Amino acid sequence: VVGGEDAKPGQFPWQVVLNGKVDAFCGGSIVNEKWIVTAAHCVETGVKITVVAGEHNIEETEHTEQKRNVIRIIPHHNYNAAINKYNHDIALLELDEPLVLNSYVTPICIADKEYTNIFLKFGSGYVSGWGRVFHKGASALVLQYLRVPLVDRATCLRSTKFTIYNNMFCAGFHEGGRDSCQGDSGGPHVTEVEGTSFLTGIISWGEECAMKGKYGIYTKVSRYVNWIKEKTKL
Amino acid sequence: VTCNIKNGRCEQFCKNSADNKVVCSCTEGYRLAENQKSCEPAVPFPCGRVSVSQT
Ligand SMILES: Cc1cc2nc([C@@H](CNC(=O)c3c(Cl)cc(-n4cnnc4)cc3Cl)c3ccccc3)[nH]c2cc1C
Ligand code: NA
Repeated sequence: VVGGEDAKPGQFPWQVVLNGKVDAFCGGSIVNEKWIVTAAHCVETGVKITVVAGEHNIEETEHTEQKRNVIRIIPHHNYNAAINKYNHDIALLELDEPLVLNSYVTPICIADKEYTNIFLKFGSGYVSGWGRVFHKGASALVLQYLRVPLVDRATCLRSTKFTIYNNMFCAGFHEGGRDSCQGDSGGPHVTEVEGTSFLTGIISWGEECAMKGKYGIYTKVSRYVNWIKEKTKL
Repeated sequence: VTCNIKNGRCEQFCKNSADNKVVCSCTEGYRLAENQKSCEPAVPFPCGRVSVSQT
């Protein structure tokens, strides 16, 4: 996250970090005690992934961290990386042992399709992650967060040479300086509804992070709500 | 009183019902409150809630 602020501990208790050969290569969100939702491009190879819930400062031990191994990866049935690595960019991770829910490890709410789309239409969401804090710069140590406004589709299409399908949305600022970045992919875009946060997007991709005229591209969660509920039911 | 106007005054979800009334509802782990609009926690750690002191 570029142009964000340090989260306080437990401020985004649904946030998880994915660790592999590199740490904090992607983010994720807690669906329930056994399931994480992330981007499909984060987990497209069959590599071992470590999920850490209750994380705050990725280079300090703080007591609240719960580490789990991923036993099953479910990319969306319409995901096809050979065709497009960033279309239907959503996956579910099944954990080896359930998380212990507490004030630092809490799921994100997921509304039905209609309400997930109404919540996105409020026009302002929070994104969070341990991604880069400058374009081509270092990753964050402390979890970062940022409020991002929804960007209209036409402005969004005019900003990039790549295709933006209707299952994606753009968010960010016309002047640049504030955006998600590499390492934040797979993390949550959430909308606060009278003090309860609902998952409205998955952080997906972009080009020059926070460059004036560019925006962050996100997967619309509303399209996948039924599939998430079906696959993650305990 | 309809779900198009201020979400029927429902905190989370609204459904239009008979005689120009609405029925509010909540996501998993919440209970519809006695005031018929608000959503109260029904489990120890309900989704989407910040419970750690932010002070
Ligand atoms: C907001 C945000 C911005 C990001 N920027 C980067 C990358 C630079 N972007 C690319 O390599 C790229 C390109 Cl050029 C084309 C497509 N693409 C093609 N067809 N559809 C989509 C997709 C990508 Cl990710 C980077 C790499 C290294 C350092 C910094 C940034 N990752 C990001 C993730 C986020 C969440
Ligand atoms: Na830590």
